[PDB]
Amino acid sequence: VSTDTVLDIALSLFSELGFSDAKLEAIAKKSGMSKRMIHYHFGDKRGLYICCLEEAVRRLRPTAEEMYLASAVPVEGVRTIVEAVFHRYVQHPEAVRMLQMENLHHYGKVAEASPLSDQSAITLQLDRLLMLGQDAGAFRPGISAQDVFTLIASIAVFRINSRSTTLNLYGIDMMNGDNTDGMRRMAVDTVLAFLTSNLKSADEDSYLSR
Amino acid sequence: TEVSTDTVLDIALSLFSELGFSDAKLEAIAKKSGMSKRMIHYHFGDKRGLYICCLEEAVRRLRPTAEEMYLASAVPVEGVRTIVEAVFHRYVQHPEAVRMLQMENLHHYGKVAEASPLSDQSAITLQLDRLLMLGQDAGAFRPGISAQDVFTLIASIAVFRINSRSTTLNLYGIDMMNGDNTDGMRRMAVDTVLAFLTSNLKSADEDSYLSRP
Repeated sequence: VSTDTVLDIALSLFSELGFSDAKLEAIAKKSGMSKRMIHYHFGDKRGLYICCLEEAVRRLRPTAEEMYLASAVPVEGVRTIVEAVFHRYVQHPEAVRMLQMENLHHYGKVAEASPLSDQSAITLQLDRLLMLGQDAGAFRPGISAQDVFTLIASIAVFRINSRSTTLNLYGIDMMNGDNTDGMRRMAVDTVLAFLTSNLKSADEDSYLSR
Repeated sequence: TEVSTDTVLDIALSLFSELGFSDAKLEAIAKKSGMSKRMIHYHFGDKRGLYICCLEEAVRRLRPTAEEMYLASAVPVEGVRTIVEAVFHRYVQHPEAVRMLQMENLHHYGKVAEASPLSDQSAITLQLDRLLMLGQDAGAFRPGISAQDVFTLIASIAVFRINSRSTTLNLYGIDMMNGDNTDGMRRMAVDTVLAFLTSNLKSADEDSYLSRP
């Protein structure tokens, strides 16, 4: 068994049962790696749990290869970024539930802790793209790469997270084929309309600040 | 001096949204509420009965009233702005109701997806469908967007601020729940919805983004 194999089995259990119910013996039985050797690479159970959160962030982060586009047109460039990001959320729902587990029960108290990953990658490629479109007169000022990413993540995560309550209240399964395509369309059309809007906005240079 | 059904429902909703169904104990709810564990079983039946009553309460706390839904200025754009800000405000005022519903969406304690609806949300949908219909005929809004599409877009932003606050603060150093960012998330919800409805960009021949068979 490899380090990536144990990390995959552990991520699935933590995203389904939580930190309390997911047992190391159950992970050792499925992974094939002894509980003693799991402690050697990942450390204690909380050490393995934080590795799963770092993996969850990594699984949801698109590569520069997945976001490359020859077409200089900033509109089609942003479309590629949105669809690339959204696709990873569709392919990794276990990574989404993994991060949502931490956001509900703060098992790792991650908010006041060391960053899980260096996300200066997808932000830099998007900031440059928004900068080119703004000077070309294609996009309006006041929107940062972090604002665009938050808008994409909000839609991509809501599909997986609020699936059960939406299906109960409105009879809509956001995770079926048709609705997974519709949520992608909503993410693309919402972002592009937001960037190319002629409506009057606040004198603020960003929606989210740090 | 006597505890009420609404009082026990409030204490129970807070524990379930923080600790979950497993850790939140009836003895802890009885100690805070003042109502005996025996009398809590009399009104709510069992612990799962009390849990489902908390989910039903969580939905009505995030449902804006008809008074908040009434648009004063008869403008399609300003009318939608009032709906977006009214919905977003209830999410800001009731983060415990948001975590309550997210508890069910993660661990399906009440298997709510294949169960009786928690609340009749058809009244809020019928009013927004009328406002989008008036704006579409007035040439203000584009076709292909339903009230359910608009509500999903508002909820996505309003919920993300709460349910993804800790990871965002760790990865990007941004507290979406602080004053400045709570205003920015509201601005994003308003500007995003209005831009989406008034977009001149080419869209699919589909009459809705989300569908229901």
